Amino acid sequence: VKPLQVEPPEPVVAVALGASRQLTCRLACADRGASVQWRGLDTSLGAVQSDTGRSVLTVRNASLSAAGTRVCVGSCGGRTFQHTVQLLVYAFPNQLTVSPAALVPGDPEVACTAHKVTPVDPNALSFSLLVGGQELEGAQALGPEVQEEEEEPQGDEDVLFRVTERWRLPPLGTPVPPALYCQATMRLPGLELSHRQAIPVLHSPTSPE
Ligand SMILES: *[C@H]1O[C@H](CO)[C@@H](O)[C@H](O)[C@H]1NC(C)=O
Repeated sequence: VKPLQVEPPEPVVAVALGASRQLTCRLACADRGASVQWRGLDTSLGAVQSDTGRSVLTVRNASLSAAGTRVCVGSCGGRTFQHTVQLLVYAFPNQLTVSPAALVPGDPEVACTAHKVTPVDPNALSFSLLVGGQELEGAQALGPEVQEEEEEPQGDEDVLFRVTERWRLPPLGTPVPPALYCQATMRLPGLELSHRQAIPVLHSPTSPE
């Protein structure tokens, strides 16, 4: 026995903004008084149904308000059990922007900004400058977080973040690569999302042999 179970078990459960997830808390009770309760604050765009798997917590079209700790407490026979789970709501960037859009082997730097993101802290969001399938050696860094304000007519509502990462560029090299790549990776409990965005390297350094 347990005798209180939650499906899924994971202590941390990640859900994409606007998606859905349902947690089923079950209690094996030999007695009459058996009672199950879901708490924390409640919300998410979630609900609670009982008697068809004890009590299921369903988060629908998740919002950032969904995130937070949820607790299922089950009472049975003057005895009480629990299971605590953290809902982690996140938003992977829907666009990646590279400045300059293309790289004449000139030289300066390059910036890559991810749009509409959460979370934005390292350990959960990293950027990479790639040449082929490996990170460009000699590239530096510095990443700024920004908040975005929007809500244009006849549909929806809300606010997220725009993170940019800049890189002072090394010489590059011979033979100049056809393109460099910016990659934004998000690593959450159980998952890893990634976005690779091409940045064309202009085959211009001419003039010699
Ligand atoms: C919940 O909110 C999201 C974004 O604000 C929206 O796309 C979705 O349709 C909403 N769900 C409902 C039932 O309104």
